[PDB]
Amino acid sequence: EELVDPLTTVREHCEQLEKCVKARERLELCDNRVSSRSQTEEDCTEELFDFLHARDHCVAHKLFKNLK
Amino acid sequence: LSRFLGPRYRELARNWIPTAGMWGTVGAVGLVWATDWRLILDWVPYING
Amino acid sequence: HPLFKIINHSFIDLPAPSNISSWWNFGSLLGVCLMVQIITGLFLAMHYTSDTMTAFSSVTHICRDVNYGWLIRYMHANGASMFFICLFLHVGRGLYYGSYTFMETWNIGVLLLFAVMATAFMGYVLPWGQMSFWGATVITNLLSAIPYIGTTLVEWIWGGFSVDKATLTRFFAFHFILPFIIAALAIVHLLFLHETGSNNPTGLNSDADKIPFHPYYTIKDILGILIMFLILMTLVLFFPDMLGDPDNYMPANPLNTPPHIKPEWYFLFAYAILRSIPNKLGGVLALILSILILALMPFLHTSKQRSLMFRPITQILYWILVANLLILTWIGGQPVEHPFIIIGQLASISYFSIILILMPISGIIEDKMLKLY
Amino acid sequence: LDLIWLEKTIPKSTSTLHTNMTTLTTNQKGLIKLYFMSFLINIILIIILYSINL
Amino acid sequence: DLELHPPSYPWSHRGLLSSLDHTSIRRGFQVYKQVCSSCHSMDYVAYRHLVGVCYTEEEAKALAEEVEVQDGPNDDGEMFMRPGKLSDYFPKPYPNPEAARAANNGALPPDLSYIVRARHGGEDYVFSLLTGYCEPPTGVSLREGLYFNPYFPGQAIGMAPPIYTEVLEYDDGTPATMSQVAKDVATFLRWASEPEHDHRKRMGLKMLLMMGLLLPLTYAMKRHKWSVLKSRKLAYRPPK
Amino acid sequence: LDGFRKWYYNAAGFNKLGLMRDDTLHETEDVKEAIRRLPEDLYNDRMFRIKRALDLTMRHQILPKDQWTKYEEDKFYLEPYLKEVIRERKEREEWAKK
Amino acid sequence: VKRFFESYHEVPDGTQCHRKTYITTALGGICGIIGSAYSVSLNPADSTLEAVARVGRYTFTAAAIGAMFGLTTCVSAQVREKPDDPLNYFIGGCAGGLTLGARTHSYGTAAMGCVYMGTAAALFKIGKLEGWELFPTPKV
Amino acid sequence: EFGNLARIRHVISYSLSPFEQRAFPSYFSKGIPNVLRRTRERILRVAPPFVVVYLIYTWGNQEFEQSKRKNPAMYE
Amino acid sequence: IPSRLYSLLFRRTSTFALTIAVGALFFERAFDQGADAIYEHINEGKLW
Ligand SMILES: CCCCCCCCCCCCCCCCCC(=O)OC[C@H](COP(=O)(O)OCCN)OC(=O)CCCCCCCCCCCCCCCCC
Ligand code: HEC
Ligand code: HEM
Ligand code: HEM
Repeated sequence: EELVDPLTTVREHCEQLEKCVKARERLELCDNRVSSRSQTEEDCTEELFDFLHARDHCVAHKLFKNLK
Repeated sequence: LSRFLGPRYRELARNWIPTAGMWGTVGAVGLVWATDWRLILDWVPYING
Repeated sequence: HPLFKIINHSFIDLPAPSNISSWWNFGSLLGVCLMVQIITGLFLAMHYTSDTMTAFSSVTHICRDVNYGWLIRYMHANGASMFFICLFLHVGRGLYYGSYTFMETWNIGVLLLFAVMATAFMGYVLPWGQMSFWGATVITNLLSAIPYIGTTLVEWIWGGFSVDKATLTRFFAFHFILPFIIAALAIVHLLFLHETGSNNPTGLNSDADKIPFHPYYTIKDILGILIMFLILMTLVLFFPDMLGDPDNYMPANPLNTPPHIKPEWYFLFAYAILRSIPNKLGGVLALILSILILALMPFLHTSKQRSLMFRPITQILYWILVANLLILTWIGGQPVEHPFIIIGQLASISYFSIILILMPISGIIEDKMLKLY
Repeated sequence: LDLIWLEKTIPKSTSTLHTNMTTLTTNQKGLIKLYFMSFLINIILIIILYSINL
Repeated sequence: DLELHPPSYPWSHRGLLSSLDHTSIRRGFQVYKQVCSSCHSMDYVAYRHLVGVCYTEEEAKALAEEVEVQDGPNDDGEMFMRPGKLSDYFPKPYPNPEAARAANNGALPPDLSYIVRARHGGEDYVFSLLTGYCEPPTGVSLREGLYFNPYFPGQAIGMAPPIYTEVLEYDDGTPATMSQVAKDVATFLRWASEPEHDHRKRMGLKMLLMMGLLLPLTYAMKRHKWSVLKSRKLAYRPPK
Repeated sequence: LDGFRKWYYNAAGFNKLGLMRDDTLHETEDVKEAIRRLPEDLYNDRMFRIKRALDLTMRHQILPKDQWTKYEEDKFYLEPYLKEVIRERKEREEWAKK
Repeated sequence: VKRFFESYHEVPDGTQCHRKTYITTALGGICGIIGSAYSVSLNPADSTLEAVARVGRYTFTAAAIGAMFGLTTCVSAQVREKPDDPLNYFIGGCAGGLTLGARTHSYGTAAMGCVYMGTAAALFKIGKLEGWELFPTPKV
Repeated sequence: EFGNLARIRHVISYSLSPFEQRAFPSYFSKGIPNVLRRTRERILRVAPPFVVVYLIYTWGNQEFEQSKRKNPAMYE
Repeated sequence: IPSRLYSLLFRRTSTFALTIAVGALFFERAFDQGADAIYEHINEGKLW
């Protein structure tokens, strides 16, 4: 019986919002870009940091109500 | 300073100059000796060593 | 009675101006803060050990095992911060109201300011955290800038090739001994002020309206002491670490440098200036001048009015000076990268040009407007 | 609240706002030069309104 | 530097007059004892501290007598070991820094006694780091013994995910989800870095109350003794 | 320039305390010599005006607008007496210089 | 020289206040010039200088209302964290109303100004949010 | 000390006993107007330097961020 | 009214001190008790 980590359920519920899906779209393009260009040193951290910043901001808005 | 640009003021200084130099000299000797400044002490004819 | 005579002349009946605002409380607060620091420092000294193996352990033992030892330690740290807040507001009162024309009092003041900054620097070195060790090396290195005798002086102070136990122990001794010299210099400070009496915010001769001090400016100092204690205890009991550096809670690792090294909030303005000047020596000098420019201040007064209550252009220049002092405090915090650097360079240029050039020219213009010049 | 505050705010203020606006717009010298120059200003602004929104 | 800045979480120990949840400190101590003690040290925390926090004297001793400690010199002069005592500090997971370095692939697990105080925005950081082992994105590659934790400086922490859901079972039975475990250990580490958090806040309430009484009054006494002057009505009546 | 000087006179704010311009001068040695040479009535009005301004600054009040000091009305009484002090002062200085 | 003003809208509100305030200040100032011009062309002055002064007064006053509007709205948005909220603008519009009031030395005008101007600015925000079209092309 | 501080003449000075007068006469009655009176005589000299400090601080922050932000065109 | 008080415990300085000291002796009891009630209740369920 998988013990649901409320954090996971809150995480995809927060990824359903709009700033997270826009940053994920840049993340995808960014990662595709890095993937497409076989030899390059352009990482996706900035995009990824922006997506994680927005997502964990709205996660930390409402995470602790589900924790005993 | 207006008052200090004066004729007697200048005379006074000229008369005071020698004494001033003497005082700097005393301090100079002291510095050399006290701090053992060796750049200057090393040239001294006798105390060298 | 020859011991009570002093108090009667000085604390009980001294003729004080009737119209001095709450800013004149601040110096008395500084004296109270000094005692508070000394008292808390004494109760830190009964358990602190100035050994590099045991200094961090002794500080943690104070915070964890001594009864209310965390209270005395954080009272000491936030009282140093309160000391610098009251010191900056005292200096700002002296600059705004033309109190620097009491030249001997002003010079004993800037000597006290230098002594307090040195005491706080060595005290911050004392807990032997990561931040203390890298901070010490940094400023001790500042001395190396000296053109010829720099290296020796640095090594002397360090007491060895690099800061190590040799430093910590002598920094404990010097940090212990300097607040008593500060107390003696404060007696000379109040002494040179007793010979003149205080100034008033209008800047005029207040000899026609003076009142006693016991019932009028004593209860006022008691109220200011109570408000300062309220701010100090809400700094200690509610936001204790808000005025600290988290990296000081790690032990001193000579091998690694905490990346976000920065001087405490009060040294920042100076830090900015130092960083601004490209030349190392230049920075050190400018830094010193930053504090010393104040001493130089009584020779720059070119106005026929003592205070800035009736001087609006110099009021505007004064608040621009407070503004870019706050800017220099912010820049120090910011890391080395565009455009923080340029602001720092300008802010320092504007600071020195407002104090050196703009205020006497503005005072000449203000005297011309009143048909005095 | 009745009478003064609810009559000075909604009913009276709107009375004043306009009254004052008519006073400035209708206080005209009657001289032709002034009036005409205003035609000049207009041509200029309209020239621009077209220009910037080209 | 360029680093993800952990968000603000609605903790309970943040309330101006709010104390730490002590059941969470007990659970986080269990988390440290079963997971974090293998590599991290707690040199300035000893069992006695717990007494009066989340454990009783007898219980604490239970805890103490559940570990082994060296005991100075034998009468023979031969160092020996003894049942842990309420006066014993928490055991070293590595006799010397080198040991830890070696075992932890060159990484020195920092003493988690003051980690929360030593890390900027510690409580958050801790939670974030322990719960921030996300996959490295394209363009970044980490060597062995490294992990892409956005929050960790350099996003390359030697520690591996130290909390897998249901890593340990809470004696209280509260579901041991990774998060419930990270929140408990962040509360505990917080407590560790400031065992007096609760006691202090009490004084704070008291101080405010006192100032709230004394401050207003001192003002009335000052305004009494200053009313005299503040009502002075000067007047110049030259001989004329 | 005259209107801008009146605006600066209002912005300086010593007229709101009932002060004159010469009341606001910093008492240096020359200013105290000029004050000592004042007649008794002018000195008494100056001391009363300074005391009233100090009392108003104590209570953080100003005078009513009808009681302020009109720029046009302000009288530069100490000025005449001051010039002399400066003149005499300079003469003496020059003598010593030479 | 128009790609500029538009920029105000492009970046999300509450962000890059510097630009916002600069742009808003210019628009007000531009209006100031135009307004002074009509004010000088008609109801002329007495001396060239007197009129130059007017122009300045009107220009500055208008530039000010421009700035505070820009500053208040941007800051409110940032502080209130509501990137897109009509109220933010209202706070700003009110601010402009007050400024204007001060420059005219009248509390009452500030009252008139706070509500009317603010309401107007708020409506601008709504307008942008709801994609209201002003001066529309004939599409019948 | 007192007695030798200054020379004034014909300046009468009336006063009242502390217990005879209200402690906070019209404290909020005129206090508010006065505090407001005060703020309007000093706000134009004090506030605009701190306003442009706020603008420079924000600007610096933003500018710094943009400085840090990555230019995609850079890599090509 | 206070008058009765004043004439009895607040007019003679010695008595003034007496009332102060005695009051302070009890105030601590009351303050601590009242204050604790407030703090504990705020954090009820978290203590111990
Ligand atoms: C021309 C004035 C017009 C005023 C119109 C307002 C109405 C006036 C009539 C009604 C009365 C209202 C209330 C009056 C209060 C007191 C009087 C007053 O405010 O006067 C105006 C005041 C003083 O005027 P004055 O000093 O003569 O002007 C010289 C300007 N330098 O001047 C001011 O307050 C102006 C202050 C401007 C300050 C600008 C500072 C800009 C630069 C700041 C830099 C800060 C640091 C930047 C970073 C540096 C490092 C990178
Ligand atoms: C119990 C769930 C915990 C918690 C709360 C933390 N850890 Fe560890 N840790 C380990 C090692 C080798 C390191 C150093 C790695 C490196 O420096 O590259 C760490 C580090 C930490 C930190 C400090 C982070 C920082 O910025 O310095 C923190 C806050 C932290 N950990 C929390 C090793 C281990 C373990 C052995 C595999 C396990 C178990 C834990 N850690 C458990 C925990
Ligand atoms: C003679 C009286 C004093 C004594 C005996 C004393 C003693 C001590 C001791 C033992 C410490 C180390 C404990 C600690 O980490 O807090 C310390 C720290 C410190 N002291 Fe003092 N001190 C005295 C006065 C002062 C004064 C006057 C100042 C202010 C200028 C000051 C500023 C500091 C600071 C800033 C620290 C560092 C606090 C920290 O760890 O954050 N001390 N002092
Ligand atoms: C060590 C910290 C200091 C202490 C304890 C201290 C103490 C005091 C005290 C008690 C007073 C008299 C009360 C008052 O007017 O506020 C005073 C006044 C004064 N101090 Fe200081 N002071 C300190 C720092 C300084 C500094 C650094 C300066 C110089 C910038 C300075 C310059 C003055 C001046 C000029 C006055 C006269 C106030 C006036 O009449 O306007 N003080 N100080």
